Formats: sequence, structure tokens, C-alpha cells
Amino acid sequence: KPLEVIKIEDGVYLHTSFKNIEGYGLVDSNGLVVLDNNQAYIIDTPWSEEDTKLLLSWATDRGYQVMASISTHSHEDRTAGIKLLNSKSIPTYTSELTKKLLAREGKPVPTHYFKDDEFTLGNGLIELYYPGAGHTEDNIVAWLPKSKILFGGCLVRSHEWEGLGYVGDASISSWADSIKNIVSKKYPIQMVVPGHGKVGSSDILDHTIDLAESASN
Amino acid sequence: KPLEVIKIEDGVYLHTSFKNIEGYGLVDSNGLVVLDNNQAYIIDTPWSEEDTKLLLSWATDRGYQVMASISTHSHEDRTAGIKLLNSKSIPTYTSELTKKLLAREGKPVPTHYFKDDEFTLGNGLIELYYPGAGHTEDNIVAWLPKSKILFGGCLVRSHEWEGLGYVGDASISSWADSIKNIVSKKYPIQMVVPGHGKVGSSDILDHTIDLAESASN
Ligand SMILES: [Mg+2]
Ligand SMILES: [Zn+2]
Ligand SMILES: [Zn+2]
Repeated sequence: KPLEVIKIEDGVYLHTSFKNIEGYGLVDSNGLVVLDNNQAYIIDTPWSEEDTKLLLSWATDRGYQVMASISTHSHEDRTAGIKLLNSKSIPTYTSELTKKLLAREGKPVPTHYFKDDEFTLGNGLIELYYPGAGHTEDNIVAWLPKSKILFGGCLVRSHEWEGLGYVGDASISSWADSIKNIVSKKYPIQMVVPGHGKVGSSDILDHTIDLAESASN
Repeated sequence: KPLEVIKIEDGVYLHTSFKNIEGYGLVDSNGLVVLDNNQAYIIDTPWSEEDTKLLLSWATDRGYQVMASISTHSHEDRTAGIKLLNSKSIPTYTSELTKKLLAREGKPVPTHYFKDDEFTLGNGLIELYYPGAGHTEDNIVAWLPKSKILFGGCLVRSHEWEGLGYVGDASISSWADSIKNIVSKKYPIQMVVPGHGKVGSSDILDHTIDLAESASN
């Protein structure tokens, strides 16, 4: 089932990829391609490397220069596409914690990494933020000040789910505190993109907190 | 997370292995071990070679002789262990169809297969039956006369699922007739074991038909 790419705002594109199988259904995962003129920035590589190659095709066929990718944590729906992009000399970005954590697992690692809780890419275009542990110890989010879109990755859950889902890496205890750190940025969010499922509004934050305290208590 | 093996009837054990999905959570997969004095029969291998190692150890730590396995269709949650069992000269069986589908896909093959719609293992202990396509073109079921258990594998869905699961290799329109054919055998079904989810009663068959007619439209 091949990659899908669609525009969700000027210079912002949603890519959805489909990994499946072995007696479970089809799972979808989302990331973005964010444009500043001809220059593209990828947020979370497609699951597989064959779909990541297609995403790179989508970009360059349209004459886009792919400046960098950013992964939102060490798990593979966000990552191991990092290997391919490295092989092409395209800068791959994560948090330091994430880079170290990928190394500990002997998995391929980004060539670039940022050190504190905040970091900006594209000269203003993409603001990254580590709010604390949640779905994973290292999950970050990305804020796009132009389109007023927050990419929540698996730190958040679309309205279509009713369970945080996977928590083996998680800190249900601390999840609620992390989303609140997000709400504290007071981003003027007009849209949230989850790692899985459907794009929605700012209300996805509240719904996520709804499920984090439901599972602590 | 490790295989679980639990007694569900005299001489019948449910083995359940787990795989963990991206932001969705834990998915389980069931098979059975059927004992006959101290001879043991594996109906579906666990979902991975390591969980298959653990099942064989469970058996042999109890003084059981693992006589054979049978796989209910060609997919991984049913056949992952086939390579391992082959390397220990444990006879492995599938239907003729399942075998040729595995060989077509470059996957290791059972060392034995049956040609007809009906077959038996363990000399009547395990009755097999191919009732037509459903979840796959090749799915078979296992009837256990003594315990009165029907192992329906992925041809059936337990009550807690309100979908049909992965349908990219399914025959949605033949699915209902195929369940119908199982009913026609007039097995005094006491428990239905699904490939995923909880063990139930013969209700599971009606539920499954329901879901199947539904998707048909
Ligand atoms: Mg199993
Ligand atoms: Zn299957
Ligand atoms: Zn994750």
C-alpha cells in the first residue's frame, strides 16, 4: 500500500505511510514535509526505507531541495529512514537524548542533534520542543509558527482512538505533565497532526490528557 | 514480551505470543498444544522463532515428545516457527495450498502436507478441515473431538473485535459461506479458539458471519 502525500496548508504537506500485517490489520503513520520556497524539511521519515525513497522522489521531482529531516523519537515509525538520508548526505536531525538512545540500541544515528529543550530549524520555520516523557522518554514535538500547526507525533492521539495504545516505553504518570508543558508554550495552535490517525484541532491536547490521567488513576 | 502457555482443557494448552505495535499497543496471537499421553502436537507456531524456542522448551521441560506442528495458513503468525521445527527434525505440516504459497513467497516449507479438504493428525486427535476462503484463500480449521474445541484461527474473530482484521489476502464475499460450511459439520463445539483474542463459545461463528456479510456491502 503506497505512501500518500497531500497538502494541508500552503507549504505544508502530510505524508502517510502504511505498515501492516502478519495477522494484524493496516497501521498508518504520519509525518510532514515543510517548505520554505524550494527548500523542504521532513518531519519523521516514513516507516520503511522504500516509502522514504518515494518521499524523497516526491520532493525532488517537484524540484525541492531536501534540506534536512527531523525524527521525533527513537522508535522506527519516526526513524530508521535516517540511514537512507545519511547515505544521500541529507542532514538528519534529532534531540541529543534520541541520538544517544539510538546508539545504545545499535540502530542508525542522525548526523545532527540539538542539545537543550528548544531548537529552531529553517531560520524560524520549525520550532522543536521536548516537553518531558510521554509515549517515550524522549518524544519531542514540532511547532510551525507560519501555518500554526503543531506536529504531536505519538505524544498525542487522534480523536478516533480511545486508548494511549502502546506504553511499554511510556511514562503514563508523566505523560499528563508533558502535554501541560506544551499548553504552557501558549502556541496559537489551529491544528494538531498526530503520529497516527486523523489531523484535528487543538482539542487533541485535551483528549490526550483525558486518557493519561484515566490510566494513572 | 514472553510467550504464555495456559491449560484450557484436559490435554489442551493455549499458547499466546505478543507483538507490540506503534502507538496502538499489544497484539496477541493464539495457538494450541494438544497432548496425547506424553505426545505433543502444536497447532500454529508462535509469532516468532524465539517464542517457538520457548514453546518447545515448555514441552520438553515437561517430558513431552513434540510429534508435529500444523499451520492453519501461510502467514507469519501461523508459520514463523516452521524453520526452527525443521532444524530439529520435528515434522511440520500444512495443507498443499499453504505449502505452495509459502514456497512461492520464498518462505520455508513444511516437510509434510495433506492434499484433501480433510485430514487428521495424531491419528484422530486433531481433525483438520478446509472450508473455503475467508481471511485467506488457504485457512483451515482444527476440530479437537475429545475436548470439543474448534480452533478457528483467523477465519474467526472473537467478540471483542468489530472488524475482520487484515483483509488484503481475504475473500470477503466467500467468507460467510466458509463459516457456514464449518457449521454444516455439526461439531458439538464447546469452545472456539480464535487466532487473536479470547476463547469463546460457538457464538464466535455467528459474530464472524455478521462481520463478513457487513463488509460485503
Ligand atoms: Mg502463539
Ligand atoms: Zn493471516
Ligand atoms: Zn513511539
